[PDB]
Amino acid sequence: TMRYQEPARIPNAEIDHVLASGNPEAIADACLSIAYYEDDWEWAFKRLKSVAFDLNRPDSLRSLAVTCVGHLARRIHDLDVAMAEEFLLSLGGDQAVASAASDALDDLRIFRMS
Amino acid sequence: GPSNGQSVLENSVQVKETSPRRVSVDPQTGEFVVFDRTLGDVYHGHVRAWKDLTSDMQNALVRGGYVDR
Repeated sequence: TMRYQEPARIPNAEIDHVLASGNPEAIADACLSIAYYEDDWEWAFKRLKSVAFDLNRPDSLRSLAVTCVGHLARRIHDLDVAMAEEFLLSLGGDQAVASAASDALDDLRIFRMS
Repeated sequence: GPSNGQSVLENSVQVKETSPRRVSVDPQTGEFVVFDRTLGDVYHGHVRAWKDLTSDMQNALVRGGYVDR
């Protein structure tokens, strides 16, 4: 059966360590803590992108990071829209993340361009 | 987040077979809820207003037998 988990808040100061050393569940938690609770677009977008672009991370994590970029876009009024869009569009051609890119783009277009 | 996460997730529907993104409606509180995969069968979710759902989301809701209009 599917399991609901509402993201835990990981303190800002611990995030980069978790992203360097952490196992997959730790990393997902960090991505989601960023997605749901951090307000600094630039600080957060930078970190999500490094996960999304990292070829040594499993597709599950890369895809989640994109979905998380979708969440930031939904939540944060002062995002750089053009940067968010170029990012999501630059992924449309590679399959590991394409599907989440499309849904993150849905999030961008609704909350920030409509 | 949503009030009734677990049961609202169980009675949810996948929007498109190309994406694990699902959607449901809380029978109790009446809110519309979007769910995304975390890892494996684990999911997280957020509340949305009717006009913030896409055509696909709304189609898959009404047609699922979840909302009148």
